Amino acid sequence: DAPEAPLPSRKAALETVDRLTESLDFTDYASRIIHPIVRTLDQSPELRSTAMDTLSSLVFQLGKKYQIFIPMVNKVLVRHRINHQRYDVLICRIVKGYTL
Amino acid sequence: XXXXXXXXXXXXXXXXXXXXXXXXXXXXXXXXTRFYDQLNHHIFELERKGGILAIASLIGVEGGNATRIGRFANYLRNLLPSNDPVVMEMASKAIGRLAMAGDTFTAEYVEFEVKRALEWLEGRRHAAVLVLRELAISVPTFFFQQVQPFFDNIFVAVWDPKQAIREGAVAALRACLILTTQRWYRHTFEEAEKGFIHGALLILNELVRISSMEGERLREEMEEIXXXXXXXXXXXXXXXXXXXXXXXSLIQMTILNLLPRLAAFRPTQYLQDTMNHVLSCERTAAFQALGLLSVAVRSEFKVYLPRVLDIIRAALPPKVDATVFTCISMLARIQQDIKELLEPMLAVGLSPALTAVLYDLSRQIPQLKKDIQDGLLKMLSLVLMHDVGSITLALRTLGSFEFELTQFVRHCADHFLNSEHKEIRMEAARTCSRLLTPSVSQTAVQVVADVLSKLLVVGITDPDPDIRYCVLASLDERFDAHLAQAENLQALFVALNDQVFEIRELAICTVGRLSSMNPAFVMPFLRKMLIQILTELEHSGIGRIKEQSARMLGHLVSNAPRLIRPYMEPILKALILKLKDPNPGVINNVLATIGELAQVSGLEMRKWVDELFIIIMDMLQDSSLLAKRQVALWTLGQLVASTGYVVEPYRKYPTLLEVLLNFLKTEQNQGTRREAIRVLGLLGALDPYKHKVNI
Amino acid sequence: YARKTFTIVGDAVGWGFVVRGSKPCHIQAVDPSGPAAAAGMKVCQFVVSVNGLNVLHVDYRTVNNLILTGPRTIVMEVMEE
Amino acid sequence: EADLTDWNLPLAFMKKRHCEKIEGSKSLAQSWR
Amino acid sequence: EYTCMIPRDTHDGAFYRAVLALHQDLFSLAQQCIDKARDLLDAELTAMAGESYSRAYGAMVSCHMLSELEEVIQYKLVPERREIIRQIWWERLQGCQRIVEDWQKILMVRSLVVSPHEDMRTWLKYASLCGKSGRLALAHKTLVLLLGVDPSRQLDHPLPTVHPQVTYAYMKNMWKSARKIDAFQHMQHFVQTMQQQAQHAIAT
Amino acid sequence: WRFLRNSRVRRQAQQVIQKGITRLDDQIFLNRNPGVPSVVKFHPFTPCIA
Amino acid sequence: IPGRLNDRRTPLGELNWIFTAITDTIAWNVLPRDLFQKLFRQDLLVASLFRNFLLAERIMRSYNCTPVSSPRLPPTYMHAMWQAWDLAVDICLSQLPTIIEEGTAFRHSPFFAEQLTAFQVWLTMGVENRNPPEQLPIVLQVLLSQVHRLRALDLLGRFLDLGPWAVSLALSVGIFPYVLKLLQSSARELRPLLVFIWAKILAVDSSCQADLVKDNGHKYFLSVLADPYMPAEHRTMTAFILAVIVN
Repeated sequence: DAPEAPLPSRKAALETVDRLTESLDFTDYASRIIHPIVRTLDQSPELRSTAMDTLSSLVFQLGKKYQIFIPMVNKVLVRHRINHQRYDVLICRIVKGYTL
Repeated sequence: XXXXXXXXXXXXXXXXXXXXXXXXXXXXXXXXTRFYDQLNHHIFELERKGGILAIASLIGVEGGNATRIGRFANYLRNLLPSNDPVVMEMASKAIGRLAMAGDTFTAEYVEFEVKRALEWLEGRRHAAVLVLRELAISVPTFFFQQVQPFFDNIFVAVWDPKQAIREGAVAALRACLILTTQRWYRHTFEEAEKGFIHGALLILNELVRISSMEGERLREEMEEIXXXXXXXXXXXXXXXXXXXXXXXSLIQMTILNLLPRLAAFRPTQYLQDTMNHVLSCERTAAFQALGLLSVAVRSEFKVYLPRVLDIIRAALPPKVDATVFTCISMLARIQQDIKELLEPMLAVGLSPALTAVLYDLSRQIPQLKKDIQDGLLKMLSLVLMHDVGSITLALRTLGSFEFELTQFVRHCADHFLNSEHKEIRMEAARTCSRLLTPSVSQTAVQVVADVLSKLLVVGITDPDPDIRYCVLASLDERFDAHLAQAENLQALFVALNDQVFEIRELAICTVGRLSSMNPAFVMPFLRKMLIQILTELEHSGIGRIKEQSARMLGHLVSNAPRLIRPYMEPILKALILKLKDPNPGVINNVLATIGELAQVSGLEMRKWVDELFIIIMDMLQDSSLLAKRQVALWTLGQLVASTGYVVEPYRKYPTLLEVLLNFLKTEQNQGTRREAIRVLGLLGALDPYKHKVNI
Repeated sequence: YARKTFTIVGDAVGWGFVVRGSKPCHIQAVDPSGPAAAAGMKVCQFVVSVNGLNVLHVDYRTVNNLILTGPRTIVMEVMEE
Repeated sequence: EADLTDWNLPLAFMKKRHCEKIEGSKSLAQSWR
Repeated sequence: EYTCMIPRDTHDGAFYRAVLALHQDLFSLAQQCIDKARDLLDAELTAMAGESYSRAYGAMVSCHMLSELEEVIQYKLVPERREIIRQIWWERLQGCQRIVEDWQKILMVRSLVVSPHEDMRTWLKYASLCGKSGRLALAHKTLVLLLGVDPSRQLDHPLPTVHPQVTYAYMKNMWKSARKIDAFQHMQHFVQTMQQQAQHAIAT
Repeated sequence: WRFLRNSRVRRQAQQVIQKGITRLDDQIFLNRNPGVPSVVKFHPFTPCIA
Repeated sequence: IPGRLNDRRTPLGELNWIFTAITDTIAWNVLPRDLFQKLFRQDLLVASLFRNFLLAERIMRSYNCTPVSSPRLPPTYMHAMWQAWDLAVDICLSQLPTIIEEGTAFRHSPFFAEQLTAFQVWLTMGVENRNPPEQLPIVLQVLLSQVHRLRALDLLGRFLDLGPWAVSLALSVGIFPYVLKLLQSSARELRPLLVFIWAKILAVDSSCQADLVKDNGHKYFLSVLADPYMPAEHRTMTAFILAVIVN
């Protein structure tokens, strides 16, 4: 989340947690990391690809629990036109009530 | 580093750049005093009033002092001969605060500064009455040297051209009189009538103001919203006729204070002359004498009201603006005479100047209130049956009047969720909450539920963290049934993990409470937390996390006590081991926790009582070396009062009584010494012969 | 009767009264050196109102109860023969 | 007491508007069979 | 009516007003007055600080009442701790000095929420705890109130052989008076009847 | 809300009688309606002349 | 631990009996609708060892194993109901260090009392037909259990008195065989209970086909057609039920 750190460390963190997302269970941690994601998406352009996929896997894990943030995070996608197919599919899967 | 004020002076001369001086007063105490002393010159001559605040608060931080004098005493004397009377104000606070160091070293330059301003009532220095109304109030005895010379020396300066000298120095004597009364007034009439256009009448405000302590206070009594008692009609007509040419202007603002001073202390003819003087200026002058006199004597006003209420009744229908309405409530505290204002008061707009004191006026007059309850409800209805800040304050106002609503509340949420301007969202939450609080059938319950979830979303959602705080804070037992609902328990669990420690601290309370209602979701979830927190307490290497661990444990135990009874003993064993070997805040939180735990546990506690007595007494004995005697003392009280292990200790730890009674000398804190006294009461009065055996 | 208001602030003594006559509520004591006697209140008067609300016809035991369960500062209106 | 008078003032055929609207439905999974 | 006429700066005034507050369950006011009393009573303690402890003792006893007044709050609300409160009350009290007034002041506080018959063992010790109970009128009064029946106006009757320890102590009060003849005779009837009341009931 | 309205109607619709009768100084209408005189009825608070 | 893994009153029966409820509850929660009946209702030795498969998934993921199934199952290991299991075990084994030795008469687990309360809450607001309540497979165990049957039967009555989805949900959960069996009990308690439930089922259901009349149960209804010892409502429902049996 913190912008001051030398950039490969930032990338490596966003790109590590992705695997933990599918080994462990992160269900209780939605508030600890969604806000840092919605910030760092805006913070600079270099991460707007990799960070968006770090979220995409978290979506795949959490499923229906995630519904509650959709009406909020829809609006973030205007502040910059950040787009990324797998996310864009999965949010629709959630709205139709099937993500199997 | 230690000498940083020479860097700060490249910015603090500009204002946020002053904040390093307040942070310097917060830095200097962590024993760096004689290095952050170098803030003083870097403020005294290099906006500067906001740095001079930190100089004046460094007196507040470093107390009755010797080292401060060779800086503060020297500048506050020697810089005065060219000083701007505005920037001087926190320096005059520094004079008052350095006068509170009332030992041997301060007196000479404080006595100088009071004599200096007194002789200058220099004719040029208008700062004389500013420095005196500070110093004569901020040192509370030896001032009496001034008592006649203060009202005498007005004629040093009252001839010089600045109107704040000619009127302002005169309108101000009563500070001299205050401390002269806490200790004269008769001779003050001679200064008014004969010491002196301008300076004749103003001193006759002052002697009445203080001569008994009831004269001045009509002002602080309104701001919510004898010496010469025989001289009245002469000291009115002659001093007014001499001073009258100054009306059209500071004489107006001094003679506006004569009306209430007369009302409080010298009641009739003077009130006529000074009212003619109030109406000698166009016509909408600051006529608030009307209100201020009404605080003690509403002056038979029924043929006088066409001189002032008719300015209001003229001003309102075609539309200074604030005080106009304020005088009508000060008049009120007459019903059918005020009744016609109920249509024109609307005409000025929506501002709190109108609407807040208009609410105090509608509060005041019971049979007229009910019409404008319906009328003013229709203002806020028409505004939305159809300016973002004013409509937001309109919702805050809907959230403050008690008028006998749903149509509003539903769309208040829609606006709240999108009114991206921070402060709208905060108070729109605090609106929707209280507007729901007043409300079997499904129909009302559905309306509660509808808003309640749509509010709750924001509590986890908002990237402005203190909104997340306030949304949660707005919940209570006042909605407990819907908080027992599972979807909401998920929103709570989501909140229960967070970036912001205080949000987590608030969240745990809710589940702790609901633990008695819907155990199937709540109970296991809580248990998982407990093991996670003991693991943290076992393997944390960090102060910050160890501290927060112990805090959250302690905070939970008493909020759902039935959950801890079944496996206390390893919690307790861990707590002992934390006490046993080391910022003392961690030990403080663990002590507080033993206190709560024992209080909950009851008889169960008996085993570890002595081991705790050993540890806590060794800590109380060492409270010279380790922080906050009082907390260990407080828990010792709980530990006895829970267990009932009463007289046994007095002979078993035979040093107890000497230790407990020395604290009566040493504590220097009445709010904690009383705990030592309480504790002896718990331990029970012991026979002095028993004491003598037990040495 | 003549009639007037006093302003009372509750402390350790409570609000400083003992009424004992009923359907015209009659003051048997006002706590001397306590907040009621500090306000300058008067013995053997009739209590007529609290905050203007008429209590003259109320049970003196109910009055001695409900004044003390009332607000921080109590205005009280009182009456003389 | 006008809204009490308005309901006190009796009305006609109140139940008669109900009956003829005879309901229908379709069979479920009902796989408990 | 009387309690109106004691000032707010004086710990006894704070104390009686605490007792009225808690007679009326005004729990905020009760706590306020209690710690106000501690803030005032600190003067006497600290003025008489230490100084052999035997000098301080007359003031040191003071906080014993303030503590048990807080215990009476807990007693009112929590039926669960009542017997522990009673045990703290007994086993604290035995450590105090023998002098009659000491017990006297404690017992006027505990009487807020316990009957003489409930606390009978304590009251028996209090009556016993001077040879005279200060003056045998206080022994007499206390024991007769514990008996509930009055041999002074039932002179010819048997004395009650229920609550027998009260009656036994009554015989000891009688021994220190003209009533020795009544004592010797009633003592025989009483002891025989104590054997009857045991031996007609020899079960668990 | 809607039926409590009729307190004001049941007063107002009789207030000219309460205040005493005055001249028939106006007409609302004179024109065709598709019905015969075999029935006439006036609906009290709401506009259908049947 | 005392018992023989087949007696609910013994601790060694109780933990199994709780486990039996938990597994169905996860299955109803997390599976797509039909798959539940297809595996956990069609056949006994299909279902029974399948319940154990979820327990296997947990321990195996503790270690480095990820055991796998013929059909394409979704994962389960995380689910909140597992923490209800672990609390129930801890409550139990708090006592056993005395029961083994000190002849301690053991304290029976509060699990079912805690569960029905949650359902009672969702009914008591009863504020919707959305996210229908997951305790539903727990209810089935108390329809059998005499110790707690009454409360459950009433709550189920209230649920069945809701709109036809709730009826359909009970039916498709497999309430039917219990509601078929239990009219064997001529207990007067079934008059406000199982009879009322039968009435509401039949109010929509044409598929029940005098089944409890080709079976023995009908003898119940033949009493509460005419039995005067309760209000005529209870006869109204029964007259309707026998009018359905002739319909």
